[PDB]
Amino acid sequence: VVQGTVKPHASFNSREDAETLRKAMKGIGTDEKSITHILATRSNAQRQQIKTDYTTLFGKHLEDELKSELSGNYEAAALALLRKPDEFLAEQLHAAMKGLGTDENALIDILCTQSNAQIHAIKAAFKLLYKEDLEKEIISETSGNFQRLLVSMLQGGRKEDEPVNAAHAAEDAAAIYQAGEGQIGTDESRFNAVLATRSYPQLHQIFHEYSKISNKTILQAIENEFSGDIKNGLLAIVKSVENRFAYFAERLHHAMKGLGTSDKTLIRILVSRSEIDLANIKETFQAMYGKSLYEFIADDCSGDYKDLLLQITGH
Amino acid sequence: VVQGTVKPHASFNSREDAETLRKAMKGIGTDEKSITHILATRSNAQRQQIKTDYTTLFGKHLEDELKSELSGNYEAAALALLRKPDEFLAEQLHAAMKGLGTDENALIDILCTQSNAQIHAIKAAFKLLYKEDLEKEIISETSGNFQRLLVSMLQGGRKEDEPVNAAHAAEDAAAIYQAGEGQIGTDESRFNAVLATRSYPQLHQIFHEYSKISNKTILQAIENEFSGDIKNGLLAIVKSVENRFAYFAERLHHAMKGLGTSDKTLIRILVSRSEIDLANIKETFQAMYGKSLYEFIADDCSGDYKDLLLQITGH
Amino acid sequence: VVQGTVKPHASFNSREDAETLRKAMKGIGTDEKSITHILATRSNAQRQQIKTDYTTLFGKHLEDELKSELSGNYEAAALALLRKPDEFLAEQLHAAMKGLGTDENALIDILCTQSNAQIHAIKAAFKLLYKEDLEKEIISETSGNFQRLLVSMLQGGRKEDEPVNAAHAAEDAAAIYQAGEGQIGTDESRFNAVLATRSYPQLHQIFHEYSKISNKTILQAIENEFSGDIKNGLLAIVKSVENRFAYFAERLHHAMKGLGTSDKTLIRILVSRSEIDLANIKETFQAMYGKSLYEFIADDCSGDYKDLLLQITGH
Amino acid sequence: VVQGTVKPHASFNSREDAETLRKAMKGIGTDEKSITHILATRSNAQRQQIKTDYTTLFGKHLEDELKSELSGNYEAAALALLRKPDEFLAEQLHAAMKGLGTDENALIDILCTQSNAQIHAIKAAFKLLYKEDLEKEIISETSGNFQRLLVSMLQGGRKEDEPVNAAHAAEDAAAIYQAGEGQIGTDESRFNAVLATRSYPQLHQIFHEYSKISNKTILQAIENEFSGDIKNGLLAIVKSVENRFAYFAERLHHAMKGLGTSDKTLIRILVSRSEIDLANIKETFQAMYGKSLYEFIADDCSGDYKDLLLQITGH
Amino acid sequence: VVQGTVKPHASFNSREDAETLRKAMKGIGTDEKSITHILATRSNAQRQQIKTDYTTLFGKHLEDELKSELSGNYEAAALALLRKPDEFLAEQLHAAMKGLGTDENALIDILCTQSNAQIHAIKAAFKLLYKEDLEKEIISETSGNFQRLLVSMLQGGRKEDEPVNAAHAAEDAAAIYQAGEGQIGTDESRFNAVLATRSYPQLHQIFHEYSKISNKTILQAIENEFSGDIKNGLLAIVKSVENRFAYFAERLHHAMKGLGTSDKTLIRILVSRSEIDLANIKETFQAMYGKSLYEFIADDCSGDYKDLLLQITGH
Amino acid sequence: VVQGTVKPHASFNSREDAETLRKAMKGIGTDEKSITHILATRSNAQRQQIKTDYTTLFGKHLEDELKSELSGNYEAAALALLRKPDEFLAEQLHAAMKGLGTDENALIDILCTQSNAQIHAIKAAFKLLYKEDLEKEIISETSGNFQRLLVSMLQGGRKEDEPVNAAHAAEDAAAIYQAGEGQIGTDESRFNAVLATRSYPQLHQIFHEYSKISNKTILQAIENEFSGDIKNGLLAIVKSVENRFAYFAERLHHAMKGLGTSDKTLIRILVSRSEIDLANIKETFQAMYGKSLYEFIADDCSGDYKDLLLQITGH
Ligand SMILES: [Ca+2]
Ligand SMILES: [Ca+2]
Ligand SMILES: [Ca+2]
Ligand SMILES: [Ca+2]
Ligand SMILES: [Ca+2]
Ligand SMILES: [Ca+2]
Ligand SMILES: [Ca+2]
Ligand SMILES: [Ca+2]
Ligand SMILES: [Ca+2]
Ligand SMILES: [Ca+2]
Ligand SMILES: [Ca+2]
Ligand SMILES: [Ca+2]
Ligand SMILES: [Ca+2]
Ligand SMILES: [Ca+2]
Ligand SMILES: [Ca+2]
Ligand SMILES: [Ca+2]
Ligand SMILES: [Ca+2]
Ligand SMILES: [Ca+2]
Ligand SMILES: [Ca+2]
Ligand SMILES: [Ca+2]
Ligand SMILES: [Ca+2]
Ligand SMILES: [Ca+2]
Ligand SMILES: [Ca+2]
Ligand SMILES: [Ca+2]
Repeated sequence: VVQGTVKPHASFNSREDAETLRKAMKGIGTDEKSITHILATRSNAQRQQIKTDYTTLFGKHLEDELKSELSGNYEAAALALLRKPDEFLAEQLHAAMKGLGTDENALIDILCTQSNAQIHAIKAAFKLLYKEDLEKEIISETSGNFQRLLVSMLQGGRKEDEPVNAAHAAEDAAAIYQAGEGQIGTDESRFNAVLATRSYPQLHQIFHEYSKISNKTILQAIENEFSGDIKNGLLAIVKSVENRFAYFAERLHHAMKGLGTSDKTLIRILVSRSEIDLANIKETFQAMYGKSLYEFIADDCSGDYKDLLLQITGH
Repeated sequence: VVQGTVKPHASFNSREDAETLRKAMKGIGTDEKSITHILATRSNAQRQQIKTDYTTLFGKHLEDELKSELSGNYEAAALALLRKPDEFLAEQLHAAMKGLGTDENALIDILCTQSNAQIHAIKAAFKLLYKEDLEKEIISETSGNFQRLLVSMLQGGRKEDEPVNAAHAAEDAAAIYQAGEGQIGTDESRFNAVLATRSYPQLHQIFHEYSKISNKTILQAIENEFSGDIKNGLLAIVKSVENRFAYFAERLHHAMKGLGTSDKTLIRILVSRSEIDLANIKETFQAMYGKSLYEFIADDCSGDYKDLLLQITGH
Repeated sequence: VVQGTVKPHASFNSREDAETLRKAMKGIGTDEKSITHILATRSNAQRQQIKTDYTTLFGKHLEDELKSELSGNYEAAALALLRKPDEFLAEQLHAAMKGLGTDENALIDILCTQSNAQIHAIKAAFKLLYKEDLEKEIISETSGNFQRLLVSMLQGGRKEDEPVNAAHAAEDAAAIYQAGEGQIGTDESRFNAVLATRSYPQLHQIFHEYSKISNKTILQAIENEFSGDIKNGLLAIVKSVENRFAYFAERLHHAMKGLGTSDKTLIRILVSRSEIDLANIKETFQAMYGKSLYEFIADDCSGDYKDLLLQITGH
Repeated sequence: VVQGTVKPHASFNSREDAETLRKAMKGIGTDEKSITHILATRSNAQRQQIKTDYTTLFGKHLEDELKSELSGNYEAAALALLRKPDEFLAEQLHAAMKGLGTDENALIDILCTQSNAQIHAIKAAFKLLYKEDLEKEIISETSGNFQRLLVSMLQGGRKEDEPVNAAHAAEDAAAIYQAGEGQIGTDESRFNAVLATRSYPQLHQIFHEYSKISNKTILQAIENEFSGDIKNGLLAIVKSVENRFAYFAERLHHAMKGLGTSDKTLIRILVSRSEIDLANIKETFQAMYGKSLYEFIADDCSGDYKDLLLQITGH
Repeated sequence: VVQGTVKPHASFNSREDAETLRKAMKGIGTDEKSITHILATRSNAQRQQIKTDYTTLFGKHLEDELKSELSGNYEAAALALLRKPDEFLAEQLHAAMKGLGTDENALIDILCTQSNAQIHAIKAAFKLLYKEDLEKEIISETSGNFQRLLVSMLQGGRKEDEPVNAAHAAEDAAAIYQAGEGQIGTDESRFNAVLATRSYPQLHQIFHEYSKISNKTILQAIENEFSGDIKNGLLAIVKSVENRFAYFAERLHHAMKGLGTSDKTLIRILVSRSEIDLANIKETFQAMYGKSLYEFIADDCSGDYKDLLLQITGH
Repeated sequence: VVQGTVKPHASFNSREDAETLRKAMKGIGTDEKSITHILATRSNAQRQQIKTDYTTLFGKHLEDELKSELSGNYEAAALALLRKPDEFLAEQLHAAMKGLGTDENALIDILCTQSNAQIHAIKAAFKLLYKEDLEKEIISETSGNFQRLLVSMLQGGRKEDEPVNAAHAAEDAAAIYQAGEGQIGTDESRFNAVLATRSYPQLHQIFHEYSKISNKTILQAIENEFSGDIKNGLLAIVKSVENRFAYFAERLHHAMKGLGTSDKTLIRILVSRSEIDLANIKETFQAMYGKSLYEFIADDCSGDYKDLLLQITGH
């Protein structure tokens, strides 16, 4: 079964939890252990009900309160947990795009791994938060082959109900072959077109047909025929169709690798997947990497930052 | 029974009414007695149907036609009567905030005396008429304890289905006591939090428990522990819980007291409550004040302004 | 039966059609015969499915690809066929109003010949496309009696469910008579008022009553009492009530008259009536004018423009 | 000499005056006598320097502080006195137009009595404050002959350097005569045209030429040929050309007449002419009305409101 | 000498002219002969003074009055002549871009034949009229090589003070040769780079160096190496450097060729060059075409449209 | 002397540098060594000249070209170097406030260390880039004492021309003493008010008077009477007045401390002070820290990022 690590607190009362957070912040200092405990043990919908009771009881929004009480990564991870899911991704896209430079990788994690219905919700929430239109913003901040793949992803046009038909999986696998390996350059239109429109079941069957004609896997073929941003965008889709839990277990491992941490990725994957398949992502992490995801966080992170994260994650 | 003073015209024809109003304004002069009569004897829903036939028969809006034929308080009262009810309060709020100064008292009349579903409607009609967000605009034009009470009010978060439970009514009455009378200062958070979230039946029970532990009523305690705008904000909620008809009979009485009139209060309350509980507000007014509301208006107001008001109100 | 000239392609595949249009523009040149054929033999809803698949396969919009491959009227007509129908009218309006001058005649064709629900959709699509409000925009770009008829039109307030009542048809016929013929001036309010509010069935009955009291038809009386823009605005309503097909067969004939063509009218009527009643407009054209519609276009137009138009029209 | 009643404080220090206001609001209560004293004995440019130092010393704007400490008419007058002069009128216009109704009379006081240069500054300050265009807003909120008079005033196109030429003063006086008195109706275009473009010296000479061809004055001729808003509009210009001080002495007298006060007018004229010609408006008031301006305000107004107003006006 | 065909009316009075136009439109009908006369015999700056007096005398804008009195091409030409010159061109770009399709040719006439300082003004007038940014809009409505040449044009970065240096003219001519003729493809960056940055004196020198190394002129080389929009974009710059008057005499000739007229071009070139170099364009027309520009218009055009146009042009 | 580490390239040609950057990116790969070289050895105004020529030569902006060729921290440091100086800071503010959380420290680095003139430019560049108002944005994203210190900073109201007057330096040092050390609480208004308004020379004199009355330095008293955000806000002003170069040397040292780097601080301070006083900040770094700033970067950083940063810094 695919499930996340956060489950709704049983015998929840938003009034009482709003009043416990007010008490945790009252006076000088803050009781972070209380804040961490409430946020990390209520589901996102319960956190949204705590938030309406806090503003009705107190006249101030819980968000504004935390930004004055908290700092740095604990503030960011806490604040992430109160964002309605769709909005959080909508906001993470914004951050990737409108800074100095681009988090190319944040855009791939969010647009390339998504269903049609999720793309339609991330597009809506961005419009609502930012008044601008995301495809118009993606087209302003990206160019070339990469831009084109993210414009495809924003349409929500995959033929998700297309059935596995092996004669066609074979026609497409051959088509991709001629585009890549079968010629000197690469016709990128054919990579983008097939990986953007075919259902995920039908894409699986293509990948298998491709290994019977070629002596490289489709991953190897993209890895050789493509460079940079579009190479990582197209491999994200291949990894999503083959095994989504491994894609994120990978992206998480890389956040924690070497010196320091890429907390931005860490907060983003842990928080977004927490109520969808963070349980599965954890078993795939362990199997691929030796250590547990818990152990990994426990070593790379510190303070309350580390605690909040380790209570979302669980052992 | 709680009822207003304006009941829908039986055998109403908006085409014929639209035609009458054009005839009452044609030429030099205006036939005010005819405008007064159609506007005051039609319910607001009928006046909205008159409004659509006027613009489709004559290609100009009835409002624009009135602003030319009328002046001063008769124009203001006549135009008040044509506004959709939600829009009229959203518009009164705009006028209280975005002038020279603040009509602190219009903002309390509209936000502190409302149910969750009416707050939600006044908020939406505002965003529609003004493109801005009311909670954002109240936060720009107010400060401190009063701003927080109006931010609580705009959430629509009262637990209106909360049942009378005496043990709790008793625990909150005790908590309000310590926050006020039982200490030198005043913890205002406690006052704001209890009056803003409990249901009105549970609040009634609290006020009763408070008098058994204090020798003062909750109104006296507020009157003493608080000043200015928040003192008035908080007593509007207590007065709405105990007797809403008396709150408004009071506010009307003060509009008409002394020299001149506060027509802005007078038009706003008469017109908003005309199809809700103006009958009951009229009986409480006489009971509290000696004179009838009819008689009060007849003395303080003049011309056609006086007649339009006296026809909405009735004897 | 009333029916247009374009019927949905049976065994339609949007993925394959998108692919064929990419193949038709690939390289230097364009294969216009291929574009003409896909556009002219798919219904507008099928063209919208081809659009979503083109953008998901290729990551560029079919519109942007045609603007670069095509030019002049073939670009205009091809692009007109791809617009969602409501949008295409909201766009036409924009073009009439906001240039050097006014295409007075576009505004009448679109606003004066429409049902309540169609007026409400054109109004919506305009607000969506252009963020401004259409009635605010028609009031900025028109004045006087004309402005007033087009504001009436924009209210969607015709009493479409008004039943044929001869006694009343007779009272209004007589009212229009006094306003016009029965007096030196013209009371325009009465011509506007009756033509804007009465159902089309009840209007038919009035035109009949009018010929029994007058020796002139309502057309001749409008033709004489009125000038210019409003004279053409009021005759568009009468012609729509008596015979809509003839209104357009007329408009079309005039587009193709003399030296050159008014392609802007030609593309607009052909394309908006193609799936509603272009077949009926074509019979009425022949009947009124001797030659066929097909024959007329075939003579006044050229290139691929002419072929596209001839395929949408049929023989 | 023409001069106002408010002169710059000699040995002014904005830092000290900012600190004195902070001390007058500190704590419970407010020391209104101290706020009245600084605001009323500092010229408007000194008040703006007090405003910058308050916000740099305490990090809150002075305005926000006074809205919390003050109420009603004292809040409104104290806040009027802190507005930059051009912004105060741009705001007074906004208030006259976008409420329930129109203060027809505020609009004429501001737009009909002004020079080209002032109109151009009220226009600019409005667009700044409100992002909208004043002419576009006057055209939305007014109709007909009055709207045209107000659009004329907003152009800033009076030929102010036009010299007195009696042959033409005579030609125009005659033209005005034929437009009005010399015919049954009124050609308003001629009244509008000559009163809006000719210089004020040349206009004076015209009024004189008129009385030699008519037995009525131009005032009487306007008074009879015109009604309502445009009659008051055109009389404002005539009284501004003949005697501007008397125009305001009149409007002030009427603000204070009868029961109550029209404080809105009262604050508006006293505060806007305080540094221009409130000295002269005061002599003309006494001379026309018997009592002093000071004496009038002292009877019609109360509290601290009356004190502020009595310090701006002087004896 | 380079000069236009409209010269400022000597003994011009804007008040008297504004009055003459009101008289021309008063009543039923319009006196087009009078409007044609004032418009065509006043310079553009005088027309802007007539425009302010008309609005200050009558309270309505001249433009709005002409849209109600006029129709079709006379309305368009008479309104073109009242537009401030910069605005006219910003408005023409808007009309080329934001309709159904693109007038690719309007964009090249305006952007590819301009100085740095004129581009800078057309950019400014667009942002002013439209609130949007012209480069942003040109990037939305165009793609590819063409887009890139128009984004170059909009920078205003031509090195206008660069001096004729034959060694470099020779070096660039050589560079263009290799880009084009000297290879199978075309490196377009090299054509775009040299024709967009070098001064017009230097460019002339290059064209001359080019003919000594090639056997084709740079025109023939562009004509062969390029296609469509970019081919005409690049040839507009070469024809502006060699002879601007011939570029427009050609554009004008094609507006009038065949059946009908392209009035849109005809009004646009005649009105924009009328005070710059229409007299030169007229001598080049005759020289190149046989007939006079006057005689051409006289045959292709009609009504008052034809007259207005023949007055602007002269014999 | 106070000077930065980047000096204008002598014999600079923007056309040739723009061509060099095109060649460095052409094809697959990028020649980062060339890009680093031009960006790091041209002053910012020279970089703006390169930018205009790149877009006029190639029709695409240099920023868009780098985002596609670069990645990570080299992208951000390269793009940082191309921003107009005022825009860069206005962009840094935006990134500090509008993400998940607040970079409290970037806001103090920027707003608390600036002159009046600099604050006024950051305010303008923000409004321009972001259409919003910075003060309004700081007031949205910050609360309490901190917000008030940053609102004071945004006023540009420091009396920079205030002269050192020992009697007053002593009066204020004693006021700060009673506000802090001389009482249990802290009156923060007094710390805010003296630090925000007095000139930097007068402030130095105050700090000296304070140590004669107290036994602790003003830094120790702030360190003890204050907490968090406002403690760091007030200490940045005290460090700015005493020694600006040490404030930054301190901030840089902390960016590079421990595991990882805070690149965002590193790029921000290196880039902003490069042409102002990076030479002095480097001497103060060595003196305070043992190692050179060069040596520090060279250890904490890698790749091309490290090279770019080491070339802007110098040895
Ligand atoms: Ca705390
Ligand atoms: Ca914080
Ligand atoms: Ca290959
Ligand atoms: Ca690590
Ligand atoms: Ca009337
Ligand atoms: Ca009115
Ligand atoms: Ca107490
Ligand atoms: Ca009274
Ligand atoms: Ca092609
Ligand atoms: Ca095209
Ligand atoms: Ca008649
Ligand atoms: Ca024809
Ligand atoms: Ca106080
Ligand atoms: Ca107040
Ligand atoms: Ca008369
Ligand atoms: Ca009075
Ligand atoms: Ca006319
Ligand atoms: Ca027209
Ligand atoms: Ca070639
Ligand atoms: Ca022709
Ligand atoms: Ca490259
Ligand atoms: Ca990148
Ligand atoms: Ca202390
Ligand atoms: Ca480090």
